[PDB]
Amino acid sequence: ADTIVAVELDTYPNTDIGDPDYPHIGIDIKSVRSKKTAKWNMQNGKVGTAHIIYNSVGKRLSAVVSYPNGDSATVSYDVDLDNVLPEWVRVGLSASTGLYKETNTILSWSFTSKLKSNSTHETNALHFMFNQFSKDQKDLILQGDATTGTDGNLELTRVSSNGSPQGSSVGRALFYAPVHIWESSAVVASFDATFTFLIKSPDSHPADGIAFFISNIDSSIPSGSTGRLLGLFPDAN
Ligand SMILES: CO[C@H]1O[C@H](CO)[C@@H](O)[C@H](O)[C@@H]1O[C@H]1O[C@H](CO)[C@@H](O)[C@H](O)[C@@H]1O
Ligand SMILES: [Ca+2]
Ligand SMILES: [Mn+2]
Repeated sequence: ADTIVAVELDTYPNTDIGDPDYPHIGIDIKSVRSKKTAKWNMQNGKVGTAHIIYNSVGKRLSAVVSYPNGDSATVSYDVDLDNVLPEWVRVGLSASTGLYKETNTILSWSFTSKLKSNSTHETNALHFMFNQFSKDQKDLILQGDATTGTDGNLELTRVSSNGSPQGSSVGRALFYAPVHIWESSAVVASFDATFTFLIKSPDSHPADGIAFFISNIDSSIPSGSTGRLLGLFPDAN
């Protein structure tokens, strides 16, 4: 299977697989069953911002998700990602819907990874920023139902022409270039990601969420990973 590290914005409590009984943000290390969660107020129809931060010094993967009214949720988890991820990864966004649904609209996404080795600024770095997506976004690998639009957005999961999100959808977007996420001689290996998103649902209980994830370079949507598996995992183990 793929190796996945993810920050999930999980809109739908699947309490049978260890979700807390509320929408939550979570840090997922090789399992959809978050190692750490925090209660999250998803604001229907509002634009949220997720920030994900990690560095190999503090070895603490942190995320905050906020809305313009100042509400936010944060989760941090101490983890040495050297021992979790392969040296080379791809980074992406993933989302799903299920029996319940929501738009999983990404309005922007940025990412920075740096490897700072030994001495003065001999550093490798990758940064990308999308504040507008184009219909044919050649530097994104779109998987599943994910599309980019003339509207400038990345719709991770299916949305009708009429703007209605569809159930049973899963989609991801990975940045085209592999990322050298850590390296043995790197004194600091850090990454940061930010994305903004608009989750809107007619459903009184939207589902299923959006994740920022880091995976092996050849990561693909696992079979049967709509709904609670967020397009990240082949099962709920
Ligand atoms: C009730 O459980 C389903 O829906 C929730 C909310 O969307 C998901 O978290 C959960 O994984 C289940 O989704 C599966 O079943 C749905 C139909 O019941 C289907 O639409 C989904 O694609 C998924 O297979
Ligand atoms: Ca869930
Ligand atoms: Mn969860």
